[PDB]
Amino acid sequence: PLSETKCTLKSFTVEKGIYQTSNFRVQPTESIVRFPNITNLCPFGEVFNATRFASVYAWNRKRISNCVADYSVLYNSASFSTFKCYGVSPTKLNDLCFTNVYADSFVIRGDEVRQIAPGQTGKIADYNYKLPDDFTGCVIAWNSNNLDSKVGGNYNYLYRLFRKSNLKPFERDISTEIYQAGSTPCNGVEGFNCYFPLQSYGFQPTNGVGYQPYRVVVLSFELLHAPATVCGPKKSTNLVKNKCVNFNFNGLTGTGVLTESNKKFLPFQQFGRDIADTTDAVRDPQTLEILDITPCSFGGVSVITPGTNTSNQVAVLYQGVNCTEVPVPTWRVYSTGSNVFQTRAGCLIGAEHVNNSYECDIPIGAGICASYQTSQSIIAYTMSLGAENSVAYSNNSIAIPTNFTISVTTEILPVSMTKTS
Amino acid sequence: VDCTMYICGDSTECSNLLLQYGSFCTQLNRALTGIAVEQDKNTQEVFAQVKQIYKTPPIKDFGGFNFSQILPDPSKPSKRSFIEDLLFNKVTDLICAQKFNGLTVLPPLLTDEMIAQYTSALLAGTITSGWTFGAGAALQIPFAMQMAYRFNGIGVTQNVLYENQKLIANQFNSAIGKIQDSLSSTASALGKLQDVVNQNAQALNTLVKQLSSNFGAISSVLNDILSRLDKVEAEVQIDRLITGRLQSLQTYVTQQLIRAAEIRASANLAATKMSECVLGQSKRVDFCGKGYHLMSFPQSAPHGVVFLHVTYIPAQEKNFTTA
Amino acid sequence: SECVLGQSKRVDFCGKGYHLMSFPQSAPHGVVFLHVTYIPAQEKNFTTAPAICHDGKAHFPREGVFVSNGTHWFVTQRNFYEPQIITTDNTFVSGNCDVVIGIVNNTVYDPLQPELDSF
Amino acid sequence: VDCTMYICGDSTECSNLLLQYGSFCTQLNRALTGIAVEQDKNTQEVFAQ
Ligand SMILES: *[C@@H]1O[C@H](CO[C@@H]2O[C@@H](C)[C@@H](O)[C@@H](O)[C@@H]2O)[C@@H](O[C@@H]2O[C@H](CO)[C@@H](O)[C@H](O)[C@H]2NC(C)=O)[C@H](O)[C@H]1NC(C)=O
Ligand SMILES: *[C@@H]1O[C@H](CO)[C@@H](O[C@@H]2O[C@H](CO)[C@@H](O)[C@H](O)[C@H]2NC(C)=O)[C@H](O)[C@H]1NC(C)=O
Ligand SMILES: *[C@@H]1O[C@H](CO)[C@@H](O[C@@H]2O[C@H](CO)[C@@H](O)[C@H](O)[C@H]2NC(C)=O)[C@H](O)[C@H]1NC(C)=O
Ligand SMILES: *[C@@H]1O[C@H](CO)[C@@H](O[C@@H]2O[C@H](CO)[C@@H](O)[C@H](O)[C@H]2NC(C)=O)[C@H](O)[C@H]1NC(C)=O
Ligand SMILES: *[C@@H]1O[C@H](CO)[C@@H](O[C@@H]2O[C@H](CO)[C@@H](O)[C@H](O)[C@H]2NC(C)=O)[C@H](O)[C@H]1NC(C)=O
Ligand SMILES: *[C@@H]1O[C@H](CO)[C@@H](O[C@@H]2O[C@H](CO)[C@@H](O)[C@H](O)[C@H]2NC(C)=O)[C@H](O)[C@H]1NC(C)=O
Ligand SMILES: *[C@@H]1O[C@H](CO)[C@@H](O)[C@H](O)[C@H]1NC(C)=O
Ligand SMILES: *[C@@H]1O[C@H](CO)[C@@H](O)[C@H](O)[C@H]1NC(C)=O
Ligand SMILES: *[C@@H]1O[C@H](CO)[C@@H](O)[C@H](O)[C@H]1NC(C)=O
Ligand SMILES: *[C@@H]1O[C@H](CO)[C@@H](O)[C@H](O)[C@H]1NC(C)=O
Ligand SMILES: *[C@@H]1O[C@H](CO)[C@@H](O)[C@H](O)[C@H]1NC(C)=O
Repeated sequence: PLSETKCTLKSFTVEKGIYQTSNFRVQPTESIVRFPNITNLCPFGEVFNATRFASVYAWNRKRISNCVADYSVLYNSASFSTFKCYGVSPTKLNDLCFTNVYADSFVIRGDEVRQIAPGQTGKIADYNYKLPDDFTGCVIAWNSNNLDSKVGGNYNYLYRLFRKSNLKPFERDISTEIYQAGSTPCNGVEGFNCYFPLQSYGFQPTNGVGYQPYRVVVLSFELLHAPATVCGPKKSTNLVKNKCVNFNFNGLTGTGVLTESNKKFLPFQQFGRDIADTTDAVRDPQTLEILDITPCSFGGVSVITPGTNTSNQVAVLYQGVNCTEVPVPTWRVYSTGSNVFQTRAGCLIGAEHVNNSYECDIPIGAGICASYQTSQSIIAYTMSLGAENSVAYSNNSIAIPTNFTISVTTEILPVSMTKTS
Repeated sequence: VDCTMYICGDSTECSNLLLQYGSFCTQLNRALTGIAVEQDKNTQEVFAQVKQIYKTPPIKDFGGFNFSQILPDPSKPSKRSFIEDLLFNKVTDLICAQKFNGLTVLPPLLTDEMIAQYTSALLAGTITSGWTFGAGAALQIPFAMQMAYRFNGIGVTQNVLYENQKLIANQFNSAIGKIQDSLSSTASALGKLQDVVNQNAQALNTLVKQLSSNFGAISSVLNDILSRLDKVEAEVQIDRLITGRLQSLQTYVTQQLIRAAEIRASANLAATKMSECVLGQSKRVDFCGKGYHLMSFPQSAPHGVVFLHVTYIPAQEKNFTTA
Repeated sequence: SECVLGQSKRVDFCGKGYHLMSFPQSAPHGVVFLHVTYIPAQEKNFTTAPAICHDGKAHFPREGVFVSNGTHWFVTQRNFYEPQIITTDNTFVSGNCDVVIGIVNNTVYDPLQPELDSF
Repeated sequence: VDCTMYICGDSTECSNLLLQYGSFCTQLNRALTGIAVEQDKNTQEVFAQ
């Protein structure tokens, strides 16, 4: 601890005092994982390997829920030309849980795949499939010129070429009413400035890559306070209590001393929150019991030292900490019980508690002070406020000075500081 | 405040980014430490003015003046006076939420028992020795005789005290009773101390609530960003939280430094009132209450001092022709 | 202004004890005041009374305080034991002896009487 | 100073972004209000003696 003071003071010599070096922390003993006990594998196969996809103007959506996923199978498939995730990392995606997942699928030109991203614009993004600005899913696309094109041209897939206004995020429009491009009404028939709003793609197998068909699948994941109906393949560990441990409840990851909670959670509630919005309590996804999440204890480590010009002995104060918590900072050789004293300021270690009282040499707090005294050791004591004195008052007695002393005393006051620019 | 725990919590990933900002966390901890050390200095300079812990005699024959409401009550472990208990009960907020987020409250050096023992010694020296314990050794003098000296100090002949001693004693006892009754009844009297407690509680609640702000990041929960994004993308989101959280600490520490100056000025004033109103008799108009100052008695209060100023107010004036 | 250019009655403003005078000394970015003060010492106990009852008159000190060495009564200044005989010149009369709590009986010398007696 | 009008003026688009900074605008308004109230206290204690 003395070397830590020297280090934090950036000095090889330390004057008498109490120096707040570093913070103590109880580190986690082990890591807990608690995902839902769901065995049902998620049906991703039937959205990626479907024989025929939907037209992008009428993009299909399939809800994925109450199942266990394995996104590593998808990402490691290497069959996809584009695999872009927004707000979620592709590799970490398998180590997380989601409340619901929606798989959207459609076919578009290779040149249009760039429009399937948040904040995009263009015929597809504006009139066929719009992603929100704060999208949290993944966009996956691959060339399908082996399935969706034929000699003479495949016209199975349509897209909306004209619309009155841009689509809202995840909006779908299946209307076939003829678009009026001019002031003259169309009366339900095509003509000048009157065009059918859907146009068919011309997919020939010999067309350039920018004109070839591409199958697109968009996986939208939603994170909410609601229970996690979809989660990755991680196996849940056993549950331990009253010990500092890392935890991972339905993806909620943190560290604390999990304890049985008296909090009367209503049947719909899943989490409890702190003023800082950190999770304060949680419902176990398997046993449905409520657990408190108080953090593993921390406190300032103050090193009490006479000047190094006097001695290299030091005492250590773990501020606010109870002496039962200090383990036997990086160093731990101090914590043995030979000199340990629970002050109201915290656990004091390496100082000798004495019943005598003296002027406050080094202030510790709550009336406790420390000093280096005799065989020398660092003692800790309740400070003396002054010498006790009974004035000898009486209703008819007076004390009058028969002499005097002329005293000269020195008062020092700062007047200025160095002028800096 | 552990600047690293407030900004980054448990995350080492965030802690490594916080190092890129350098000395800012050391500056914040150093500033808050200077403030904390000054609070002990402020208390010491106000209360530790008495050099010896004077005790009152067992026979309280003070000439009819009754100090029982202000002298220590031996029946209590706190050893506070009756009025000191009223003050403490009248003055004395998300403390557990604050604690869990890297914030901590350090105990003062002098306990309330020690501060009550200083006000006890200051009060005992005053009634048993007048102003003599302020200038040097405590010289006993009968209380009625030192009160006669107080009358001379305001330009009233000492015979006015001795001829009206029973009336003056009764007026004093009644006036002390009015203090006891007033502090027992109204809630607004100790507003100056409550305002300091409220301002500092509000500042901490504001600092904790800023942890819920996004500052443009995808989430305010720093553990979620690390659990949901890879390093190259996570560090961009974490740097937004670091920037806004660091700005929150700088705003908090700056306002605490300014509040510390206000408390410092008030503590300097209180130390001056202790020396000039309690350890002496002040000729300075309105410095020790309205009217001509006779004497003052200090009483301890939570994070403050209460001075009971005894003054002479002339009454029932008559007109006279003069030359 | 108050400790160097004058004498301050303000307690503890210019050092401990009763302020006599102060001397300024310059220091780097600061000032050092040498405060000269009077500190009373070697106090002795004395019996005291608020007034002296003489010939039915209540006598009070003009300046000072009445003190007794155990057998005799004197008047002395409050901050330095310099006892003097209690006389009609260093005391003033106000009322009779019935109102003052703790008044003590003693003679009060009159310096005019021995002159007329001797003349 | 209306912290929201100084920073964003009439814009609601900017006002929604300013909410991401949280309490900072309330802190600024609160500090300036404390100063303003103290100016009345300063005048009262000098003249209303
Ligand atoms: C002043 O005297 C008191 C004791 O009073 C004694 O009786 C009086 C009638 C008179 O004759 C005094 O001169 C006598 O001395 C002293 O108080 C005692 O001091 C001792 C320590 O020396 C202490 O142990 C006792 O408890 C004190 N007694 C009480 C009742 O408090 C006092 O010290 C004398 N002061 C000076 C300056 O001499
Ligand atoms: C320090 O921690 C220990 C627990 O490790 C506390 O001891 C407990 O105290 C309560 C009373 O408050 C008793 O009911 C328990 O039986 C005690 N437990 C043990 C194992 O002794 C101790 O009180 C704490 N002290 C402080 C100052 O916090
Ligand atoms: C008043 O106190 C002073 C000391 O402050 C006394 O002076 C000393 O007296 C002794 C003899 O008793 C001498 O040996 C010292 O040399 C003197 N010191 C100085 C600085 O002169 C003085 O005698 C005391 N006077 C009375 C009347 O008690
Ligand atoms: C000094 O004042 C106290 C009040 O602080 C007096 O105590 C009261 O005495 C009456 C009886 O005379 C009781 O009915 C009250 O309950 C007492 N109050 C308290 C708070 O104790 C006390 O009598 C006074 N003593 C002298 C000698 O005047
Ligand atoms: C109290 O003071 C008186 C002075 O007025 C002392 O009386 C004198 O004592 C001396 C001897 O020391 C005699 O020579 C004088 O004649 C006395 N004067 C009178 C007027 O009687 C007296 O001794 C002092 N007593 C004490 C106890 O100090
Ligand atoms: C002071 O002296 C007077 C006499 O000069 C004392 O007064 C007498 O007191 C007794 C009772 O003790 C009465 O019976 C007499 O009638 C009083 N005489 C007069 C003229 O009033 C007085 O008691 C003395 N006081 C003290 C404190 O000794
Ligand atoms: C599609 O089918 C192939 C086998 O023909 C399989 O390897 C692949 O994993 C399937 N796709 C998905 C998303 O499961
Ligand atoms: C998960 O397992 C627990 C036993 O550990 C069981 O009580 C619970 O019913 C299971 N979950 C569901 C949804 O049934
Ligand atoms: C350190 O000790 C030396 C004597 O070896 C002394 O000269 C010096 O003043 C001391 N300094 C402090 C700060 O104690
Ligand atoms: C200090 O006092 C306690 C009693 O409060 C006693 O048990 C202990 O032995 C004492 N220690 C010393 C060193 O006197
Ligand atoms: C002082 O107390 C005594 C009792 O010890 C009493 O007889 C006397 O009258 C009192 N004197 C004064 C001035 O109060």
